[PDB]
Amino acid sequence: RGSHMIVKNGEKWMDRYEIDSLIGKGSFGQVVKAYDRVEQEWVAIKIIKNKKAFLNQAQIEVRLLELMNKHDTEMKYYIVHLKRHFMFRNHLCLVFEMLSYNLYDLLRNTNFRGVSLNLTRKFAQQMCTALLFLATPELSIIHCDLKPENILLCNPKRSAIKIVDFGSSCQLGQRIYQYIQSRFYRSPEVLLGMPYDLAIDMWSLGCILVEMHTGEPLFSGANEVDQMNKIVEVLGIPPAHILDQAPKARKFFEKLPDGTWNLKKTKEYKPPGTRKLHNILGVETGGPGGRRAGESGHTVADYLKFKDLILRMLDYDPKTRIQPYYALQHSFFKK
Ligand SMILES: CCCCc1nc2ccc(-c3cc(N)nc(N)c3)nc2n1CCCC
Ligand SMILES: [Cl-]
Repeated sequence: RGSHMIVKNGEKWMDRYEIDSLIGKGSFGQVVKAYDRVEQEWVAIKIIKNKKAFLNQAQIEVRLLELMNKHDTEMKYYIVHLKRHFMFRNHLCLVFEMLSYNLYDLLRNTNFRGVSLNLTRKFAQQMCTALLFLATPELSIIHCDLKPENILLCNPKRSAIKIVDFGSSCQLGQRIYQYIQSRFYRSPEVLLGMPYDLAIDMWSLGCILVEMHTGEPLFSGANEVDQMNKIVEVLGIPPAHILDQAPKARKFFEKLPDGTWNLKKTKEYKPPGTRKLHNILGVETGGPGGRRAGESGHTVADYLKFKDLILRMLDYDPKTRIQPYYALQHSFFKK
């Protein structure tokens, strides 16, 4: 009775999996920790709800994960490994390798004061390599839900990360879901109802990397109008050539007699472009809240390279927004 599978700690499925506990829940269903007796290892089992819409998303996730696993690059190891899938008690079950804390858990463990720029750079370098993998023409996968929660440590005392959850994903040119991206990480082009490509994931990554170092969301909107207003505080009014083509431009902006755009009033924001990323990152003032003052690996030069890469990932124009190959060549990553 209901969407969920009933799970009692202690049960053993198909005399292969011993169920230990429920790690977590989500929109899609349940994740349980279990021991795979034939592979001799812990696995995370994603149990999809018995409902057409969740079954359908999971069936795309299986196809995209099996497509990615076919590739013979080392870059594929930045994406969670789907061991197996099977039907059991009327639920699609996806058997994953067992990973560790998500990046949101990391932030919580720092009490939301942020991780070091040194660890930020290691996460950024791996995420740019994962996005470069996804942009493989034969893949051309848009994750569509990048957020700190969907990026997991492989092991709790190492820097190595992987991306999870391709439930909302599509391939270049597809339009499947009415709304896409988690609101804090949602690109201007999705807010504006414009066509979206792999650049929307680069937008999400920019936002994620700032949060990981400051401890707080860059753009914490409570609704789409609040989201776009918080973006404008930092980045200014979007270019006219974008707003002139945007189906939902008039949800956030008004075009003036001159042909200049500015913000609609809502019916309490800093003037456009005056909440500088330079001051959010504390480039010249000791990093976020001054907390990194003196500390090694937190110099003005380091911060300027970080700021400059983030602003290339947060370009309003998805045609000119930095692409994964060029992001990897950035001075921020030089040894
Ligand atoms: C030790 C604590 C558990 C670590 C872990 N290993 C995981 C492996 C895969 C997935 C996962 C994969 C996909 N494609 N979609 C979702 N939604 C979750 N999730 C994992 N998790 C997180 C637990 C889920 C709350
Ligand atoms: Cl709204």
